[PDB]
Formats: sequence, C-alpha cells, structure tokens
Amino acid sequence: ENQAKVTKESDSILNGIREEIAHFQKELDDLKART
Amino acid sequence: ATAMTYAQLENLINKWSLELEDQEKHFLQQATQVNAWDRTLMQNGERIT
Amino acid sequence: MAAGEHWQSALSEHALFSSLKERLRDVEELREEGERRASKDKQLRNLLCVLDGDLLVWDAEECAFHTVTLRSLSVESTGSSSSGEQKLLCTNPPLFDVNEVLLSPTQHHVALVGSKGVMVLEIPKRWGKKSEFEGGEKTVNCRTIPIAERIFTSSTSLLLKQAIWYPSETQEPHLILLTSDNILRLYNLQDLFTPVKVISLSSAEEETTLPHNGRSYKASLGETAVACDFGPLAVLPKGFGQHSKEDTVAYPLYILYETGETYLMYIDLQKSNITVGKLLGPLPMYPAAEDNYGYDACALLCLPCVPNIIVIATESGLLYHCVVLEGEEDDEQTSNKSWNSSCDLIPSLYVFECVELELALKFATEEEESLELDFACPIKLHRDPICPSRYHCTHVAGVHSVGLTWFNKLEKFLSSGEEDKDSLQELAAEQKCLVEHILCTKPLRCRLPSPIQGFWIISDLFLGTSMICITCDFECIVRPLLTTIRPPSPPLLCSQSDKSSTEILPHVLADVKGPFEEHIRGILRRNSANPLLLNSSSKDSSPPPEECLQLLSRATQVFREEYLLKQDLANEEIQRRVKLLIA
Amino acid sequence: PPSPPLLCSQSDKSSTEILPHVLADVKGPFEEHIRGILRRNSANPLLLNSSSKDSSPPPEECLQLLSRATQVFREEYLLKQDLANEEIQRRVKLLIA
Amino acid sequence: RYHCTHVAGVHSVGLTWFNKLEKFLSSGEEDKDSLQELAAEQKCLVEH
Repeated sequence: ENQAKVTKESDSILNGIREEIAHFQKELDDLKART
Repeated sequence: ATAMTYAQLENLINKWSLELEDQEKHFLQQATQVNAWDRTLMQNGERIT
Repeated sequence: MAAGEHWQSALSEHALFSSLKERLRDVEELREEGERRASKDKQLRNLLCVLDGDLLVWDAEECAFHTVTLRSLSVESTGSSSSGEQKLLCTNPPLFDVNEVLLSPTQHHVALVGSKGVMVLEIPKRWGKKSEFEGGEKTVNCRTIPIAERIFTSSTSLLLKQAIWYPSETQEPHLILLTSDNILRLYNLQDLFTPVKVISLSSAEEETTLPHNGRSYKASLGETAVACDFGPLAVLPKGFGQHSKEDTVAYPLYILYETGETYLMYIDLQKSNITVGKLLGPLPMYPAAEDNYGYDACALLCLPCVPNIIVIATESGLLYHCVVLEGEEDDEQTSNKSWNSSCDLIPSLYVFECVELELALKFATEEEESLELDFACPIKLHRDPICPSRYHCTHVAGVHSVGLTWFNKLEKFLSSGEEDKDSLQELAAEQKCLVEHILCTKPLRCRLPSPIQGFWIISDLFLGTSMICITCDFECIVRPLLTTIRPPSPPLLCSQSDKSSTEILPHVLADVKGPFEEHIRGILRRNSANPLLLNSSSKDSSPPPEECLQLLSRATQVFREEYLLKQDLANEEIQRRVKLLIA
Repeated sequence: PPSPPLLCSQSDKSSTEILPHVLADVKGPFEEHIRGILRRNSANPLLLNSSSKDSSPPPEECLQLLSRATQVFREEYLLKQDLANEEIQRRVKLLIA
Repeated sequence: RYHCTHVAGVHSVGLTWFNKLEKFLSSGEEDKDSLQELAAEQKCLVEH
C-alpha cells in the first residue's frame, strides 16, 4: 500500500516478540514448577 | 502491544540471568545434599562389609 | 541479597546522577556542536575512586569531586546523612589536560593526570559522624598542586604517556611517570618540580646519552613506549640490580609497546638497585611468535597469581594469555636479549590462548562456544579484587569479565596432576576460559560508541559483589556479581575462595557419575551470553523492530542451547537418582 | 625567545618572589603556557611609509593586503589572547570561593 | 638577541639554543650528555 506497510510490519514484529516472551515465561514457570 | 526498548530488553535479560543463577544455586545445593547422602551411604556400606 | 541490592538501587535512583546529567546537558547546550561529538567519541576514562568505603566521582565539566556514602545509601533507599554528600568546589572551569584519576596507596592524595602534568589534592580520611573528615571537619586543605608541568610545557613535542603510583604505604607514596622519550620520572608529593628520581632506558633502540630536545639519534630507531604495568613480588636476577648471590623481593615493571614487544624492568625503592639504568628486553617467544604476540597491543595486565599471567589486550579486540616461565637453557635466549656483561634471567612468555572479545555486537552470525569481534577499539584491563585470575576488560564497545578456568587445571598439573573427569571435560570441550559480556555500550556499528567515564568493582561483606559503571551521560549502572557465573576456585593464596566444590567421588556401593556438583557444573557450562543493551539518556537512535527481533532471537537461541536445554536434563538426573538412593 | 627553564628576572619567580632562577623549580605566572600557545612560525610586521612608489596604490592590492593582515592577526593573536583570558578567568570564582 | 636589517625592513632574532648553552654551562664543560645536547640542532623564530 504505502506507509502503513511499515506500521503493519512493526506491529507483527511486536506481536511475535510478545508471543516469544510469553512462551519463554511459560517454559520458565513450568521448569520452576517441576523443580 | 508494548513497545520494546533497549532498557526493557536489558531488564528482561537481567531478570532471566538472575533466575538462571537462582536455579543454578538451587541445583548446586541439591547436588551437595546428594553428595552428602552418597558419602553417608558409602560409610554405612563400608561399615557393614 | 536484599541488603546487597538495596544500596545498588539507591545508588542508581539517587538524584545526584540526575543533577549531573542535567548539568552536562546544560553545558552541551551552552557550548557549540563539535564539543558534544568530541565528548561522545572520546576515548575511555576512569573517574571513580574508593576512600574508606565512600565513592568519589570526579566531575571534569566543573572540576569537582562528589562523595557518596554507600553504607548510608541502604537507609530508606535515598541515604540518611545531611552532610555525607560532599562537593569539592563545583565551579572550576577546565584549564590543564584532564585525562584520568589515581589514588595514593596510603589513601590521602588524589592525582588528576593528563597529557600535560598532574594535579595532586590532599583529601583526609573519612571516619566517624556522617562519613566526614576526621569525624566532622570541612576546613581542611583543599587546594590542587601542580606536578611535572614544566617538562611538558617547555617542549610541545614530548607529552605525558603513562602515570602510576608506587605501591608502598610505609614511606612517602611516589608518582612514577613514563614519558614519550622512554624516561621514568619518580616524583614526591612534597616537591614542586624537582625530579626525585630519573631513569633513562638503554638497550639498542632507546637513548641514555643521546641529544635531547631537537636533533637526536632516537628517531633513527623509533620504538616508543605505550604502556607500563607492575607485577607481583618475585625475584631479581643475580647479574642485574645487584652484585651478590642473595635473593631480594622487587616490583617488576612490564613495559608493552605498540607492536607487542614486552620488556622487563625491576623498579624498587626498598633497596638501592645497582644495574637499573640498562633496559632489559625484549622477552623471547616460546615456542614461536605469530605477530610479536599481538596484532596491535595496547594494554598489559600482570596478574598477581602464581605463576605470572600476562593478559595482552590489543586494539583489534584480542586478549593473549601468556604464562611466564623460566628461561630455557637449551638455546641461547637469555644471554642474547640481555644488554649487560652478565647472563641476566630473561623469562619467556608462553601463549596459551587468544580470546576474541565481542565488540560492536553484530547480528546473530557467530557460534555459542566462542565470541567474535568486529571494530577496533581500545580496551583497558582491570584486576578483579575478588580473584587475581579473574579480570575485567572495558571499552567503548562494552564490558567483559574473563575468568581463567584453565589456570586451575594448569596449576594442578604443575603440582601433581589433573583430576576429576568433569573438570577434564570442562577444560577440553565446551569452553576454555569463562568470558561473559556484561554491559554493552555499543549496540551496533551504526550506533556511535559511547565512552565509559568510570568502572569499579565493589567487593564487601556487608555490600556483596557489585560492578558500578558511569558512562558519558553521568548515569550510574550497578550490576550484581554472583558466584555462579565464575569458575570454582579452591581456597589458596593465588586463588581466593568463591564457592565450595567437592571432587573425586567413589563408586563402589552406589551408581552415580562422578561428583554431582561438578557434573551439574559441566552440564551448565557455557561460553556465550547476550550482553545488556544499554539505553542512552539522550536517545541517539530508536531501536528498530527488525534489530530488536534479531537480538531477542539470538538471545533466546543462546539461552536455549546453553541454559534451558541444560537445566531440563539436570532435574531428570536428580529424579532418577532419588529412587536409587531411596532403594 | 622561547622560554624553557631559562634565566628570567622580569616576570617569572623562583620560590616566593621574583628571582633570577636558572632552573624551572617554581612556575612564575603562566609564561610557559603562553609560549606553548604562541608556538608559531609567522610574524606580525609593522609597516612604515618610507619607500618611493611608482604610481597610486591599487584598490585591489590594498584590499588584498588588508585581508591578509587581518587574517594573520586573527590567526596569530586573537585565539591566543582568548585562551589567555580564559586561563585568567579560570582562577576567579575559585579565588572568591 | 640582535636585529637584522635588509631592504625589506628590520627583524629581531633571539638565540633559542641559549637555554641549552646555559644548561651546558651549569652541568659542566666535561659532560658527554651536555656535549650531545650542544651538538643537537633545533630551529628559532623570526620576528619582523
């Protein structure tokens, strides 16, 4: 389209970052529960 | 979502490193307890023999 | 701990650093535009000192000293001293060259050294009351005295190269200045400009009786000094410095040039050295030499441990670890490098490893058991007071902590032999020395490298182990130093205690795999870690989402292939061994 | 001339007062820094009317000479005087304090 | 110190190596270091 493509890419990158952070937090919580 | 910045990334890395060091200390304490139990069992077996 | 982190949080949240940053911003706004770029692209410095537990910060924009009480900072996280925060004249514009600061070993004098001379200031001890002078005194002598100004103001061709203190507290602490013409001037704190001691290096490329100031034969050979460091109390050769066959402790002076030629000097005021005017060197190579031991050496650090370990930090980002060994008698190496009539004992430097630091911090393109460099930046080495083997390396690219894991194995092999299969595996595979990139002032190549105004390691019983850093923005960054990110060190003289570790476990009535502590350590061993992305207060550039994603993915991969996958397997071993031990 | 540790009995001191010292033991005023700042290789000649010219002075030549003289002055004395004034002002607020 | 006259004008020239000469005279007339310092070379400063 235009300048909205960069904003959409940044939003997708932020969503992926948040998903990775949530997955890492869930893995850490599971490891702590197992320990 | 939340705008990730250099300070936020540094804080997250520091928190993860602190949690890793705490887990390492807990594992070291567990290993020390296991070694003490192993030494006690070895002494008991050497006495029973 | 709680008390070990409360004082760090208080030092980080105190308003003194915010006021310093505001003053720096006001000065930058009042000045021109090139001064800001010069201050942001200048070299590394260190303007932090410790006096009786109090932290003294040297503000060069106003030529002042700021005193902070780390012991009182732990009270309501903002201090509890109405007169503890001392300011030493915050209204002096800069005149002479201000480069670095040094403290006397007797804790009484502060010397501001710059490429023009030294300025000495008498600061009394801080004890009693609110950590004031002599228990509450603000009328002491607080005036600066110049030192070695005429030598550098009469001839603009030669300047000051290096300056250090004499490690002695039973007498008057002297100041040793190594100039550009390979001249060592030992000055006293009570004299104006009268040289107390003058030493002229002489060998084959230096000068001792050649003409001075103008046409001289020194330029026909070149070879200019770069850095000089002091070593631990060892022994001196019988044919150098003395005439008898007795032993005498002395302070060795290791001089490192630009190429990498390390020279040997014996400077000691406790005994009158006979042959001290002849410069000894260079030290021979063993078993060979790649490029004179260092591509572009600039920093030398001699560890006080036994045997002697020389860390050579180059400008490209290479740390060569040379063990000091005795001179070989099979080949004529000690008599060829000695410039005297007697065969002087010239030790050799055996290079064991060449670590490559992580400079500029590129994208995810390296490995997980080593580090790669990028840009060439000057690196300054500092001896960690927690352990003589462990040390720190500071540069505009960031801060690294290097602990010699192979040093303990080498010492054990030299004493009796190497033991523990877990320690053998740690020494052979995975890694060799534990290198960790802590702070990273330079996020990428596109970002301008910000210089660190000071870096210190506070090690106390009531305060813990902390690393304090003050960058160009006058911002305080304090980090903890746990005993788990360092290799285990047995209680010894050349190796302080860090954590208890037991080895050699018998296997005759149970079913385990060696010592469990050492096995867990070898499983959790690593050699790569993501540094802390420091955020500048002035905000030079916003972090782009692509680079943020790349950095976070690299950090996640590192923590998953070096920490996460190793902790999940450790708990399974414990769960499997619990049932066997119960049976 | 340039002033290293020399015999100066005009403005430099030796200890507490002005003394003809031969070795630099105590800095006098700021003569060494002044010389280090003035370290140059040019000069500021004072012109005098005493020659027999051929005709009228050209305006272009006069402007060129004036510009050259002003540039030489601003490059050889202005910055040095500014640095000297800054060094003098450096010890004023500290003196009052 | 002296003055040099030429068709251009008058210059003032002062000896810069007089300091090294005084250092030689103070250290002694039988010193190899002072002899080398005297044998050294340097430049002066012309003042029109």
